[PDB]
Amino acid sequence: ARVKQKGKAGAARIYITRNQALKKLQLTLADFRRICILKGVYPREPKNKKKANKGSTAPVTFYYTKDIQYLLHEPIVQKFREYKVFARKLSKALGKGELETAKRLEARKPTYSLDHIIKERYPTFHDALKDIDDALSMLFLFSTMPVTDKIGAATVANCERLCAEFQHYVIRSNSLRKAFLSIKGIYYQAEIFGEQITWIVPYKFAQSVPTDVDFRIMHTFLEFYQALMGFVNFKLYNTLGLRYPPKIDVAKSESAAGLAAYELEESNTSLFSNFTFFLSREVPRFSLEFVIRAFGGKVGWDPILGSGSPFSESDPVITHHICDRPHISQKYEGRIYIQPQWVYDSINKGILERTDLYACGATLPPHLSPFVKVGENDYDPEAEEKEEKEAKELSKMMMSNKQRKLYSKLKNENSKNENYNNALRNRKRDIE
Amino acid sequence: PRQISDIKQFLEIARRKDATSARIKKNTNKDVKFKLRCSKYLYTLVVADAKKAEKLRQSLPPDLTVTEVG
Amino acid sequence: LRPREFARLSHNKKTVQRAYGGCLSANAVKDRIVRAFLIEEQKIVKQKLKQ
RNA sequence: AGCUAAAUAUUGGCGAGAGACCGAUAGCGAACAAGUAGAGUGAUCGAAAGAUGAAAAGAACUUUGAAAAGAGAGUUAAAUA
RNA sequence: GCAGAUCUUGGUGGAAGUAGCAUUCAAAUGAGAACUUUGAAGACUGAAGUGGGGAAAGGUUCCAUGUGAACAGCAGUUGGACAUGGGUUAGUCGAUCCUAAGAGAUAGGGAAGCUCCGUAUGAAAGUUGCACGAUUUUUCGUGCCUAUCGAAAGGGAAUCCGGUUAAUAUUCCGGAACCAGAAGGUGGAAUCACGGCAACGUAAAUGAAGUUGGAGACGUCGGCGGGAGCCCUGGGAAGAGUUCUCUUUUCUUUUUAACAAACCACACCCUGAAAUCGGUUUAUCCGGAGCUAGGGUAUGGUGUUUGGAAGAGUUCAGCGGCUGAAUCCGGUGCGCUCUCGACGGCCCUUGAAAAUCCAACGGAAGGUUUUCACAUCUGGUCGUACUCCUCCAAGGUGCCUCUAGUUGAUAGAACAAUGUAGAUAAGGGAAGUCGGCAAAAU
RNA sequence: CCCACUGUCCCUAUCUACUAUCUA
RNA sequence: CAGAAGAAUCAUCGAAUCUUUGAACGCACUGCGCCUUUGGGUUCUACCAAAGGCAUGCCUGUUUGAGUGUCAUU
Repeated sequence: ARVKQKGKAGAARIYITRNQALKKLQLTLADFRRICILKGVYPREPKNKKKANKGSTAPVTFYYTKDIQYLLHEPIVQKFREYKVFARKLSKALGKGELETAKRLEARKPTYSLDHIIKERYPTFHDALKDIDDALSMLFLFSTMPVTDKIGAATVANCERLCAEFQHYVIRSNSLRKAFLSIKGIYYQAEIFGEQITWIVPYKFAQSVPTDVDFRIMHTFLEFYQALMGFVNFKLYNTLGLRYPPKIDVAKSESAAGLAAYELEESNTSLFSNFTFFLSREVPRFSLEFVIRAFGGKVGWDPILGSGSPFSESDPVITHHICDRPHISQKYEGRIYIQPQWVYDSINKGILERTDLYACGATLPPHLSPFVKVGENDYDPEAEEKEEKEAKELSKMMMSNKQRKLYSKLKNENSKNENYNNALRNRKRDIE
Repeated sequence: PRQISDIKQFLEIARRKDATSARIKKNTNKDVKFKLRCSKYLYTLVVADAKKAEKLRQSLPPDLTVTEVG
Repeated sequence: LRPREFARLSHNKKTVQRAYGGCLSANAVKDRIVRAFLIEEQKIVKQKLKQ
């Protein structure tokens, strides 16, 4: 036969570099990245980088050639090219002083549907439910950010609608399980169709954009997740029988009704069912309304927090009055005054908590993260030497690859953390 | 064909899965030749005393299809 | 050995452990090193005189 | 600067009907086998060769002979087919 | 309307049965044997074969079976004929790949035109030329470098042995290797490894862009050295001779492949400073640009010991496939053949190209690398029969002989004249003929 | 020109093979 | 001849198949490639196979560009 040329097969033929993937697809980096966001594509490092790089050694990212060949026949790529054509016709229309033809061009702007992207990425609904948490984390993060010249106002409006619809489903289906409070925000943990969903909702505050993050990347992730959430919410509402999408009360939204604007008209889940909580004007209503209604508790809130309040301040039906302010001039009776951590501690532990310990002005019991599981020996907040050394310095003496070395991190880090938090109880007892 | 002069490595290469067949040769010089067939190479071992030769017969694994003179 | 058979040899078996080893002779390497140092000194000497 | 049916031509192409034509050395080179067999490095050159009987009923069988065939025989209106 | 045209085509005569075209014996087969087959004898080519192979060319001529219609300057039981079947097996052999002189499409330009000139030419001459980037006003910016054909004799990754067919073998069978590429895995190694004054060594010991170096890759002749095979020959062994006697004698044979392991000698380094010149070639060459001498280093042409491997092959003995043995120790030479090394000339025109492989400088980058070891897998397409400018080539003294191959070329019988060729001849000796033309003389 | 030599010649004779001849 | 029993070496003919070539078109004249997709096997980063593709000139359009070509732009 013929002499096989070196490096014509194997890793050199299976893996493709980023630049060679660019020239193969005839794409630019911004468009190649954008299609890689929408599809499921990512770098893959081979075992032998030098062999896969045709004998070179420069640090170069690798992709599967089969992954790139799958992008050769992507209908979205032709939509990127159609947008380039439209953008140039819009430029010519305005540059020639034809305003009306520019408006017509803007109306027929080429848009693409992510139907087949979702199908080919997530074949089954449970697959989507697995990697749905990252989408929910971002849509809630961007539902509270101000509008920019990078991210539009329509995108922000869609993020609020999709987030509110999902919250309405969880409240309606009582699928919420745990709600945890942290400095980052509020960690929610729910279960849908058996799969576990965990996301984070930040506190509404007038933050500032860090100006170091690239919002072009945020644009494509937002576009992908919004399409993903829309189809997920459509199925979930069909499963419950609710017509999708739920209607939007314009007047209620204009009055900042929050979740109350969207009415879901039909086409230990009862921890707080026999309770009527009240919300003062110092508490995260966007979080307390979600958890309490999800577990059955009826909710009334201060008028300045949003219209559509079923309860008033003077209504005696109030069972508990959540108020984080250290002073309440017009104290009521039969509406025992507690702190917000009381509710979320009750959610985490699945039991009613000590209202006396969580009363206004009292000390605050430590917050327990339900996501943290009890370790082997980690502290939960709520003649031999010769044989030992011989059995401990023989693998580092005789064993071939010394894979026993992993103990130097597995046991070391766990022991150090265990020693610290075990001695912490000794220090706190001594202080007491 | 590597001539092998270490009995112990002849034993370990026999236990290794690459070994397929083994032959024992008795020449006129009262020497015993152990020929082991491997994937690519035929490893031979020449021993001169019968008692060590017999001891290495029973030291060879039973799975190996040893054969006598050809 | 043959040009094709040279590939099978190890890296240390084809090159001598020295600067320019395997491409320039040791005597040539010594002469090249000496000539470069002297030429550098002449450039340094000429620059000082010109300065 | 431009287009345009009919009357007109037609050794080719798809078919047809005829003739004071030739009748196998004739008529096409070729009635069969034909641009074939054959010749030449090649361009090219280029034949000869139609007829058993109505029906194959193409001669069973015997004998001589190594055989090819012969002689009796047989088929046919006739093997002077 | 044919007697003619050196008429055309066909058929057929005399000439005319005319001109003519190194074997022998016995046996077998056959209807039939001067021509077939076997055995014996006698001869012929005589290593430059009538030998054994290939290229080109032919196309089945190769093999087996059948026939004796057409071929057979004769015949056949016979042919290279006819009929029917069989026969060419490759990862390692060739092609395939590369280039040579040249050819040649493309760019352009001619030409009424069939077409011609033109081959990096005033071509926007890049198969995904290459790299960089948290994505760049989600409309791509920055930097770098800038045809094809033509060689079955040139260049080039890799296989040997034994056995096997009616016909095929580096191909098939048995055994034993090798090359290329591919990934992981296991063990080992470094955190971009050490040692030696040095030449350099080792199981490893990253190297981007960019920049070089080497192999490929290079005339011819002569002598010397080395090795292999062949030839010669001393024994040892075996068999077959010859043998009244002599002849420890005559003849014949006496194997180790690819590949894989360990070890085994001119260029350079270190000490050294030399002429009173030393070393030294078959051939006087070198030496303060550092001799002789001492110690090293590398290159291993080779050789040693094995493995392969005796289980194979060959030769003798037997037994009924099996069992025995041996297959040994030398010596060698201006020997022949082939190859390698070290020189010395002559060059002149100072002695192809490319594919391909390796190395150096360089310092981009950072569990990583790892040019160390081991296992695992695959190797497509085409030629392969046979016949024949070139290959292989014994001994002795132009002859003779061995190995090998034929005994065929239409045969028989008679030997007058004729013709050719070859001889001898008394006496004379060129008297022959235009003539010492040819012979003998020397 | 001399010497030697010989079938060139006086003067031809003999032998051998082949040819020539006949037979299939 | 044998053998078979809407037959047929039938006619007609509007549907199909149509090997290698040839204007002959991936490149060559036994071969050598590239691109897209699919498939296989003791068996998968390897190998193999299959299908559909890749000539030149020109025309209409499309997209992407180049120009120290002609300009506009507070």
